[PDB]
Amino acid sequence: TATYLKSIMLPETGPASIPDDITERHILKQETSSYNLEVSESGSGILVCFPGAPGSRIGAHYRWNANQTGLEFDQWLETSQDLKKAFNYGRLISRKYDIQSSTLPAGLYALNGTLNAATFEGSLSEVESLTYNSLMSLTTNPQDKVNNQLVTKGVTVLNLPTGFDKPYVRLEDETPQGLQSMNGAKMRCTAAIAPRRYEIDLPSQRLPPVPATGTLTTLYEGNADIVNSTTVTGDINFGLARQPADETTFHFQLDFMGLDNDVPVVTVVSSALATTDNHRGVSAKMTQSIPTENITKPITRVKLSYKINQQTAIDNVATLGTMGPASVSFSSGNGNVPGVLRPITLVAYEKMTPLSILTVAGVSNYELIPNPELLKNMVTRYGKYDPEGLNYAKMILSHREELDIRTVWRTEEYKERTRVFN
Amino acid sequence: TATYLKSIMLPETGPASIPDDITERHILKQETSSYNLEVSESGSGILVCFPGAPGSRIGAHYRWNANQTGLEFDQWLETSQDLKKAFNYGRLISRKYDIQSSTLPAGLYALNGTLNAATFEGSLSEVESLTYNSLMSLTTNPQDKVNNQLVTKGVTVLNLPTGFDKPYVRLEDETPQGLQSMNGAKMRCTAAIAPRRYEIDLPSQRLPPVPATGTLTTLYEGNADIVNSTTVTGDINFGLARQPADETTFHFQLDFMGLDNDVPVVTVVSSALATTDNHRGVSAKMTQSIPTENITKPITRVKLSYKINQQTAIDNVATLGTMGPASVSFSSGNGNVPGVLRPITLVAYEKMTPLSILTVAGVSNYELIPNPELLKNMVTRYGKYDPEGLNYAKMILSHREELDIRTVWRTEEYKERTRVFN
Amino acid sequence: KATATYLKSIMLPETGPASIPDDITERHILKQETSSYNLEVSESGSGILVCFPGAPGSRIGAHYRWNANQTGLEFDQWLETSQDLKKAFNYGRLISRKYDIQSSTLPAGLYALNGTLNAATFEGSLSEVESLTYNSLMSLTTNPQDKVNNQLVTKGVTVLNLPTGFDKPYVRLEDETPQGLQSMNGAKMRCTAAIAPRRYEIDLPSQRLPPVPATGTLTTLYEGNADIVNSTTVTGDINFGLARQPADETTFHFQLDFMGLDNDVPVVTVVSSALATTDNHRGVSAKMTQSIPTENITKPITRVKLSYKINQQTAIDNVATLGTMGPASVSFSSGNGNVPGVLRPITLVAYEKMTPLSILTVAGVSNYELIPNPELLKNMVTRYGKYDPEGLNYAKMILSHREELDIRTVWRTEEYKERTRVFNEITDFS
Amino acid sequence: TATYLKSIMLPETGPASIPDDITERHILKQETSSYNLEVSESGSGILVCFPGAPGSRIGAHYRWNANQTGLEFDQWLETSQDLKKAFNYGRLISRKYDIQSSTLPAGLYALNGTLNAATFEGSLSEVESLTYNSLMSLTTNPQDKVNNQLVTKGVTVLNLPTGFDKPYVRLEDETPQGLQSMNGAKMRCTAAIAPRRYEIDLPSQRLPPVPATGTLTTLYEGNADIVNSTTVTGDINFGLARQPADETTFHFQLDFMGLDNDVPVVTVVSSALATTDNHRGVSAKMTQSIPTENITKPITRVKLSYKINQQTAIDNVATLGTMGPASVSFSSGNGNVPGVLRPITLVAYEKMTPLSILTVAGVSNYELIPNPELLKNMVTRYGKYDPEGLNYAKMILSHREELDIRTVWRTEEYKERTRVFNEI
Repeated sequence: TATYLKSIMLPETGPASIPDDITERHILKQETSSYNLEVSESGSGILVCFPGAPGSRIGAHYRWNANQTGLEFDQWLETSQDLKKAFNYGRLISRKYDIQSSTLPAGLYALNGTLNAATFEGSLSEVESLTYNSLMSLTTNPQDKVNNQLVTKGVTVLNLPTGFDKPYVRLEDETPQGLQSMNGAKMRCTAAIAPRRYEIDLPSQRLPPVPATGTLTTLYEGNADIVNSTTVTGDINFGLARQPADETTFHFQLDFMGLDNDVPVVTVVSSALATTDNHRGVSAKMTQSIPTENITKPITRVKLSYKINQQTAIDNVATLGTMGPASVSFSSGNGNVPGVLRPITLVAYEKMTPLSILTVAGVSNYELIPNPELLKNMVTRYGKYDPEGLNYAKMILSHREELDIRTVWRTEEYKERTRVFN
Repeated sequence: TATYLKSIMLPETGPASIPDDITERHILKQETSSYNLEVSESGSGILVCFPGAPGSRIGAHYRWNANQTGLEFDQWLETSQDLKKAFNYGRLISRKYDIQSSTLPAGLYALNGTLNAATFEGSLSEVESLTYNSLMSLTTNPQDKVNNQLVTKGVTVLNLPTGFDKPYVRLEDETPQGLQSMNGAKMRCTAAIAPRRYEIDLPSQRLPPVPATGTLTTLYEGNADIVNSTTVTGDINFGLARQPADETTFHFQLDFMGLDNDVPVVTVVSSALATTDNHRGVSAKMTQSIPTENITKPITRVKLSYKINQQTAIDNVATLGTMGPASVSFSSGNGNVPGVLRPITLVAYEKMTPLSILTVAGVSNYELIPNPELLKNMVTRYGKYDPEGLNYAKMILSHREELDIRTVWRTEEYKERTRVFN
Repeated sequence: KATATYLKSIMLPETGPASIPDDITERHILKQETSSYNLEVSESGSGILVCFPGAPGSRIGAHYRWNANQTGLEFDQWLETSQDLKKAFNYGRLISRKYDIQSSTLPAGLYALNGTLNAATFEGSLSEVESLTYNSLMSLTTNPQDKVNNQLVTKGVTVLNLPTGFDKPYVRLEDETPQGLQSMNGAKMRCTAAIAPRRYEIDLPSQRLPPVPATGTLTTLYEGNADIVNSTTVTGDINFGLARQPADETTFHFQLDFMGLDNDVPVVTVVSSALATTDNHRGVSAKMTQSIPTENITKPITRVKLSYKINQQTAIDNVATLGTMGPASVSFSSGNGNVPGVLRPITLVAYEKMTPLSILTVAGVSNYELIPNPELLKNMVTRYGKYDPEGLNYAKMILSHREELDIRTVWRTEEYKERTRVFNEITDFS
Repeated sequence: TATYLKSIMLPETGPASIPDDITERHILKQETSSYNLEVSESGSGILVCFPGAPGSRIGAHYRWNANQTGLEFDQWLETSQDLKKAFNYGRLISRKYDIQSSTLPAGLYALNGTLNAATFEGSLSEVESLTYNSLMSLTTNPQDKVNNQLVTKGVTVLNLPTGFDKPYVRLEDETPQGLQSMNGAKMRCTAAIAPRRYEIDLPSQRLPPVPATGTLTTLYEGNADIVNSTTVTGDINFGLARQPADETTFHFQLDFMGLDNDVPVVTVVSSALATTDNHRGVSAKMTQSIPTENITKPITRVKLSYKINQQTAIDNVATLGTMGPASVSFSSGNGNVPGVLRPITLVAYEKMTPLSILTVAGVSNYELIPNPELLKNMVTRYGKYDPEGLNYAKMILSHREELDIRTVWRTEEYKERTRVFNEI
């Protein structure tokens, strides 16, 4: 008994079936991650942990440039194997990170570098400043924060479950295909189980005047965050004042960006054509679908903008909404599943010794469902019937202030404070 | 212990956390709502209650016209605070309404009025007639109806949970927008979790003829309820019979109306064009996205139309369904979340004294999740760990008939039968 | 008690004044000034009473009434004292205040009248209220001692004033100064209130000005919420550089009109002009050096709208980016608005659905310690306080224990009337 | 009782409400800072502290260039949370910094660095020489200095109050704005309570001749310090000696700088067309308003310059004061509030190995008044009513010298010498 709470508290002692009502025929599997990140020239950076995200991507790694004016995206933090090549559905029992430098000092003093870590029950886009200083100002729970820990003593980022009846989620696997496919066109059973919808929702005023032809004047830019395949559904209707002398195109842009620099991860264009016939209602439909492989890095910003090609019609005010709401939306995968996009843990290091080694070390315990190619050889069973295992975890989570269990640790307060679940 | 049932029966005794499986870090907040409703000169009107809606709108009010020929929308019933300005996610614990008049104007001797209240497991597009005598047939459950109740004694509308593992729902809040937006564009993380889709499915026969140019003849009209943002998908495709002599437009309409009058709440237009080339493959696509702020009143009817702009094209039958099924879909928000749009509680008052006042006092109990601005200055924790208490609140929901645990009460029998729950 | 004389003036402001026993010790004059209003309820049967509890002065509140169809409000009148203080005095603090709002129609039969009354104390400035609505003002505070909802309009509500701070300064009262016989006809200098101002800055960004639709059509630049209640000075400038030198002389009006919270006709507007010419087309500064007397502030100001317009039909494509000759902003500082009590905190009393043509009575009372003007300074003796050492210290523990003692800024007038007798009103016989 | 002096003495033990006369409903909130400053190649620098500033900017950091001829602004130091976004008014209760190195870079096996510190009472622009060993000659109070302290042991800076009835200060936050705002404009409720005003007072003699057209001659250069929103008022009025053959503009600058390097932090402009009619009464109005996001780094200098745009106008002497005193004033925020702009505490470091880390750890305590959105959900209340409260705190400040209560400590002395104050 109580072999599921022990797997939450100690995620490296192996997986265990979530003893809840969503009982399927699954596979218990533990997957690890091992990185040796080379500290950049400014010795500073931030690594975003998604501790409850069921999948292969468990984190991202950004690093400050020399002047610490901006960040650069180093790489994702995946697991050992890409789970979608042998599994179609998956959950997450447990996860644990060990962010800790591996540079043993010879002398009696430590090398220079510290760690701030905060569990922010929001999303990456909702953070206003990503900086080692302004991380304590993301929560107020004393169990979600750790400040000024030596980088050679390390922080353990536990994952405390956010809900207990989470659904098995598609892993973006690939379907069989024929031999007459194009060359590299594939098809995926992507994630769509509880989407996260956004909507730019422009008002019914005139379009801003563009300074020149083909200059891409901005219409809106906000903070929406995206991790996997999205569908863009909307339209941008507008009526011109006077019928155009020539015919104008009205290019619309909608590019997506990251939190580090203004080079668009994905851009998605729609076009119109203002003609003498339809000069009173023109519509540019956004019906584009964005696969999950074009998202090379996390997305935290969108920007909608437009440009016109005709030299004239630069004074053709073109009021919006002449055929309806004039709104553009997009929906994304499993954004609104507890664990994806929310919550997140931020671990930031400052002034680590230039060209030294930070070693992240992750452990995940999944509940997976093999793909048909693997059912031939893998036996799939049910949960092991723990009747009390979830009440015990609910009791542990409800008293996390007296017992001082926490999402983020000091790795030595952790290594010492959890040997009672053995 | 047994403190979650107390918050169901006595929504005024404050909120208690749901002991179900979804365990988050939340905020227990109570909201009140108090309205003094002017009664029209007819005296009749009708209230709509959404006793399970987790949002910030808890009902609507319609007032019959001078001779009960039609209704008119009065206003939305909502809570005191606008939850979507300080919170992101939320789910409802319990709610309670209290109706009465019990007061009359300066010099008057006659106080007359009666109440019919019945809980309906439909969605208010399902109701056929909202008249005072009608809505006693909306259910055949004994403990869901109250008829011929004196307006001075009033009805208390309770809320019984239709399910327990409800998900937290995005409250349609604005996202942090950068500069360079145009003037008033704004993006909201709308609701997507468990939507409600309506397929139109026009049959692939001849398009009915227009009597004249630009007169908007009907293609379909029906009942479908929408309260939050929605996205419209599909396309009407059709091939002309011979060939267009000159270019025609085929302007499609798709208006949305409420139950009171026939002025559309919001209209989404899509305009095709039949040229000589595509004269057998004309297609009018629907991609519009309706923000949840264009829904001013409860939408209950949908009507699709079309019209042409050329005289020569009254003939040229223009058969549907050449390129595909020629259908039109639209999905909305949390339509299929149990609590939104289901169930409804109708409360009909009948011939109150003209120019008298009806009193609606509601108290909701939510479990909210703050927004990043509020996370820094507010502690968010887990539930109180009632191990039982869900079973204790589910035994009552099953023995409700031998316990007479009602959804609609007479205020005087409620105010004394529920004192057993401390 | 020998002590508890100052506290007795806060809890029972009807029983006359009592000098504030703080460190601001001047030779002053104790005065009690009363307010009385019988308000004619309008056909909407609804309205709002914006109280100003800690406001030292004559104006102690405002009365707004909803229009017929309950869409927007209308400004009835200022709620002030019976006699004008600034005629006889020069300086003043406020010791305590109390408002009593009540329906004086009082039905004859067995059923009460249809009128209900909401009241909440908001630690804001009447521009920080997103919406004034009978339902909307029950979530303005979580403090249970600042909220009363669903009070029957005949039983009434009491709005007690609790001091926020104790070393408040003596503020000038906008008395007008002596003048020679050569003034034109209506000029008058006033010693206006300027001690601890509240400042706003509109802060335009340094980029292209929005395009104007036509000539003289007043394009909007900014509109937000900034409450002003007395005299103010506008200080700023707007500068811009034209794309290319103009074909003619463009004027570029700027409007900056202040607006109340009820209708969009400006309470006061003030215009500046910058004539862009051939030579100085690269920098065109519109100086904003304005001073609005409190005599122009007719009703409470809650919103602002900065707008502009050009007069040449040409030059309508001269994009005119801002910020050339510096930050390109405009500012206006108003009176003594950061003095605690002025503009914050305020109390809102909403009456909803009363009988039209019924009567709503309002009976204020305000104890001041004032300083006479020279005219009656030759007849009144001004002296120091009463020397109660523990007077302030006794009131400090009352405010700190106001939860367990249940000391409220908003009452039901039957729990106020019955719960304020421990503060002596009982005449212990000799 | 005695629970407020404990907060002044040991700020790390949490905030406590001030027992003074300013009694308003408020929120007690403790905010931390954490900084790892990078020592440059000169191994030197200076770390300014604003121990009593109720805002969010609690200090700047400077470095000395290679040959120590001048400084360079590195960065502001500031609380983790941006207070203005969730609060309108605030008062500071306590604030303690903490400075050390205690660690070493890659290829180093010996650490070295010494550390001067002194509690000034001017305003960061009244100091004349700001070198490592000159800031010892800025005070004579033994309780306000520490000399040649090893950087590995550390200097603690403590905030002893200067006054007790400080008002709640506006935190410069946003106001609600409706639609129709142009693109990115924004109105803020800035600080104005107790301003600080300078005036440049030019004499009514002739303007100094300009060398060439458009060459920016200098009229005044001096030391004034600004940290927030500033209004400029005044005018320069002059009369040309004779008829101007061609109209001149007379560009007047008045730009502001920091102490690091003479690049303008904020520059302003005013022009005065001298035409043939008003050549007896030309005047250049100055009516600008400088918001607080333009003050990117501390300002400690102003320069008022001018220039002409015509060739013939280099003669025609243009004497000042023809229509009045001809001065240019500017009043800034709430400079004269005790705690803002004074007292300053400077901590200088030198002889440190380049690329080593200088750790700063601040912890502040505030009384804050939540903004309307946060006000709807959090409850505000009054002080905790300690009647004596201040007399105990006021007693220690008077017995400062015999009890040795310092603003600038050395850490090992601070850690143990102040354990006395652990009692509730």
